[PDB]
Amino acid sequence: AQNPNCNIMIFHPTKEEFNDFDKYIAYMESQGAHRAGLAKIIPPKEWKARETYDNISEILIATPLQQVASGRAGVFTQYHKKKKAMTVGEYRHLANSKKYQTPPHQNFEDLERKYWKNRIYNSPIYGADISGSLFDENTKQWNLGHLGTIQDLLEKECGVVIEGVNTPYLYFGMWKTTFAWHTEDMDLYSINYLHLGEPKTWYVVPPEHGQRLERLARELFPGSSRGCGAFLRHKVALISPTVLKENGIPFNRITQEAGEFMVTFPYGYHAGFNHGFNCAEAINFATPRWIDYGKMASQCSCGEARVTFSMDAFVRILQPERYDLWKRGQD
Ligand SMILES: O=C(O)CNC(=O)C(=O)O
Ligand SMILES: [Mg+2]
Ligand code: NI
Ligand SMILES: [Zn+2]
Repeated sequence: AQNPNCNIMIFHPTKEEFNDFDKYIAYMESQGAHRAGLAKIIPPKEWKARETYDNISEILIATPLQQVASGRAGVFTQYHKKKKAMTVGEYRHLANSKKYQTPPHQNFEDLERKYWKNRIYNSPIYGADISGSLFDENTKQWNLGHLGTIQDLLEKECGVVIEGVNTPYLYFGMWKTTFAWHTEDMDLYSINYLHLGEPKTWYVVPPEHGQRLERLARELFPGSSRGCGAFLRHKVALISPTVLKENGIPFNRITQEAGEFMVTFPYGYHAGFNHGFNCAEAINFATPRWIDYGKMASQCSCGEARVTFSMDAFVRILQPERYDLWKRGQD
């Protein structure tokens, strides 16, 4: 069995190997990458996402989210307070302001310490889930807006024909902006490219141990657990590495830098935070190996998780028994 300790693997594809996306995902899996839940892909030196970023301040963040925490430093939830629209230029200036900027620090480890110590005492503002792409249309390799769609994968594998589309999203982060512990919708893969700016630290639980994390989460958030049998779908709960280690939950950590891709694998729980102003792009995708995870994915039916249009068909086809209840939670 490859990668039995479920370590995060880092890949350095050549330009030739970067041509065929699906093939390279399958390659990484042949080496056991998926067992970690997360992999890093460093593009060949000859590749570029786009020529420059010199013109990104005009993008609009229609609904910036202030991430307000409740709990204790290592175990907290966050809610998103909607703020008034702002441009990327406005947001970048805010990120760099004394109130929100990254503190002095020695190295990534010191900064991680400061994050876990102090996150809860601040409410950073996140520009998340903005439909769009910053890849140049002429970038042919690993262009997140030119991937094969999840609908087409399900059609190819299963023969059914469904509505729905699959487009990328932009994320504009600042110091302490936080992504809570989650898997993807329908336990899909995700791919994330850090276009520019400061790093993003990731934590991940191996898919084969995801239920260990869920059990701890039920213990740590007992009211939330009573409200919903899949409340990590709400994407609001944080648990620190110290707490995970105290409770024997297997995990790994890695820091993604600008110019790097990360892939999350089906049912790989992940969480993390941004080091300072940055911009990432991400999208869900599927492979044949996903289909079995899609069929088994938990679902939130309490109404909190509310998701895209395109998830309807996935539930309807892969989880017909669950469809009626889940759709009530959508409606
Ligand atoms: O970048 C972020 O804030 C969150 N991204 C993801 O959870 C992902 O790419 O799957
Ligand atoms: Mg612009
Ligand atoms: Ni994710
Ligand atoms: Zn729920």
